[PDB]
Amino acid sequence: SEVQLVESGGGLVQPGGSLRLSCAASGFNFSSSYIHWVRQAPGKGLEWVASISSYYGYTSYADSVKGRFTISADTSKNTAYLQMNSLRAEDTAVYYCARQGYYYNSYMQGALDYWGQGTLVTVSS
Amino acid sequence: DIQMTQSPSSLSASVGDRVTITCRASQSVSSAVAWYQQKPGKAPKLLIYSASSLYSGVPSRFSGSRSGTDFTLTISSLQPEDFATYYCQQSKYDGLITFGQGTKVA
Amino acid sequence: GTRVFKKSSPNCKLTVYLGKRDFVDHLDKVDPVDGVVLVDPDYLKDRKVFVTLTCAFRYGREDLDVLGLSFRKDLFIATYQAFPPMPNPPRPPTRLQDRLLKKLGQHAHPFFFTIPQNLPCSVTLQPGPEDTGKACGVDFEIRAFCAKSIEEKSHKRNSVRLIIRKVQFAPETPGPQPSAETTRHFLMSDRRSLHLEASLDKELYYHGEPLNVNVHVTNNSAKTVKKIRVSVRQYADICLFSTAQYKCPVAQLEQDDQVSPSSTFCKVYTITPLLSDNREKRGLALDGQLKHEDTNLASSTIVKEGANKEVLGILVSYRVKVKLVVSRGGDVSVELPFVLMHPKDDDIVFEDFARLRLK
Repeated sequence: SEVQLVESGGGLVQPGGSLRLSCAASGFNFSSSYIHWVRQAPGKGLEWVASISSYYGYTSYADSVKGRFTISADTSKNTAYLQMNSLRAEDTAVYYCARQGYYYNSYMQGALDYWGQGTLVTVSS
Repeated sequence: DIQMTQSPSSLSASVGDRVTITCRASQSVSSAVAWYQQKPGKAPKLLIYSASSLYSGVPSRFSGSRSGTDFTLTISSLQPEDFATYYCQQSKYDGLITFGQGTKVA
Repeated sequence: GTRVFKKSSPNCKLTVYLGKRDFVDHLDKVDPVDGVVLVDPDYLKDRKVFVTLTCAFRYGREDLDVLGLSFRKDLFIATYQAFPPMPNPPRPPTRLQDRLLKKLGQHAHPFFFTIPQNLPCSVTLQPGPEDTGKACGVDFEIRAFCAKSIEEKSHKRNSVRLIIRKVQFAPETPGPQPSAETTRHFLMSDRRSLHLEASLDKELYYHGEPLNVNVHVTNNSAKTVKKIRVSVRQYADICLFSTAQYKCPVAQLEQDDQVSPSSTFCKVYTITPLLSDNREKRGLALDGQLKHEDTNLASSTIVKEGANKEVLGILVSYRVKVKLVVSRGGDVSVELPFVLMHPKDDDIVFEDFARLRLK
């Protein structure tokens, strides 16, 4: 078995709208690993967005998205959602779902072992 | 948040050359960095973690080294697989992550 | 900034770090063990750094001999392993373990434990000198040792062993006042009697918290009380392969009041059951070895359920007993049961695991 991290749900929304990004996970228990959403503007370097841990319920967000994004983990469906509100032009990036690795030969600390396929979220009129 | 800087943001070496990329930290980071290699239009793959430890699926040619507050990546021999953009990431805390601007290794 | 406790094996090749030496039980959950074990050379790399937790009943000897000590009875045991790390951990490493893994190199591996709440609280007893008894207790031990397998010959030289205390806490429930009344009739009283009343303000008290006992007395007989007495004597029972009913009066106070016939008197008295007042073996029960002062009187054991407590460690119960020293003819007494319980960025500072003391 392999951890097939996959995400879906992104679409098109004019600024100030809302959308719910979904990240379906498999092959590992959701509780034991963090989940980070990392976005990437077209032709720009990656940028962190937010993170959640199901077991501890400890959420954190980036500064630019401090009160605009909401990240929630639903262990029943083995998925973690990112509900976004008040979208604006700069959020036209592609968004990833990433899971921290815990051990390969050491304790890689925030290495984001597995990345999803990425969902495009266009914000335009 | 922590400000993390990469330099230079553009390079060019031929197949079989040796390449260096430096990422600098504005605050004390306890060797808690990792480098990602992003092929054009793909999910950024992991390259190395803990600033010196290798990872599966990556040839032993990559070898980072922590020389203080700064950080650096080395490539013993450049190959066609190495045409990508490389991202340095700081992970001092648990839930907080930050990436560099990345370097375009043509 | 925050404190961290570490203990090193005599062979310093292996060491253990912990966030707190004492763990609190909330009667429905126990805070987990959040340690990390470090080995600089990986110890030849053909060994696995097991870290075992055991909760075992004791009786007889601490000398490692066989007479009586054969009753080393592991009531719980777990065998978390660190290197290799096994597939996925039981919940993500806590922030304390992360900062520990930051301050240390890649040669540090976390380990996580959880203790079911049915297990006994860490208590030990020392008989009076020499009251025909033996040392006994329920200690929690962490043994981080590096070996090729679990059943390998563990030995002290290369295995670090440290002791954890599982204290108990319960909420200050506003229960009814634990009243305790008695009426004593006398053979020569011609229907007269000595009345007496008592009641604690609260039903549950924390360590070091003073106890307030109500008193009410009205005299109808021709006998005057010379003085009264207050005591908080401890009831400890060794319910496993023994019948020793220790009865040491851990704290007592004397106060001389008098009440003549046809006189009524009510008052309130303050008592403080405290270990450090009498740091003597005295045949009483402790929450930890009395060699160090970070211990107090043993917390009263809640029976709970799950086949009661006969094989699940020793029980301790407290109660305030007051009595009247009437002039000539009686020693009328009272008992008021209750329960006692434990009351409940910057870099890291490495406190040592040595349990400080005065000696």
